[PDB]
Amino acid sequence: PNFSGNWKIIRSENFEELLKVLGVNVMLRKIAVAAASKQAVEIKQEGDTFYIKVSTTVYTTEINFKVGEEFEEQTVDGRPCKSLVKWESENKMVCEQKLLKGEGPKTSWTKELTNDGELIETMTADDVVCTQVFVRE
Ligand SMILES: *C/C=C(C)/C=C/C=C(C)/C=C/C1=C(C)CCCC1(C)C
Repeated sequence: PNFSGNWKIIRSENFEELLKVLGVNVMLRKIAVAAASKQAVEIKQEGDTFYIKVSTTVYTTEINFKVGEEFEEQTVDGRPCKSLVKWESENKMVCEQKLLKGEGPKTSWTKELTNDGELIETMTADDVVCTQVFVRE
């Protein structure tokens, strides 16, 4: 597949429940939910190497990885982690994260290209899954 593109969010579900698992207090969860509704994802894919820029109104982050090679990033709530991305099918990748220090909930994310041209990203903390849907600009 080709994940490359400038993606804009059209749907964001269960994001508050995810942040609750992660210990975020109520008012910051609501503010974070409003932020998530302005999420944009810019992807440059070259083979199995990915350059991804995730951004809101006031913040932007870069995630660069090669499939199958360990790398460092942060959980959704900012804790540093070790990450490894594997394919699960032609069009979907899965990333498992392990905290660098301390412990916390089990976190992971997935990214998938649908046949309808949608990008579906999920983020998981233990039992709770946030699902986010994007379309190309
Ligand atoms: C392949 C796509 C990935 C790994 C995207 C992950 C998305 C995030 C880490 C999103 C984070 C946030 C917002 C969209 C808004 C509020 C602040 C965050 C960190 C919860």
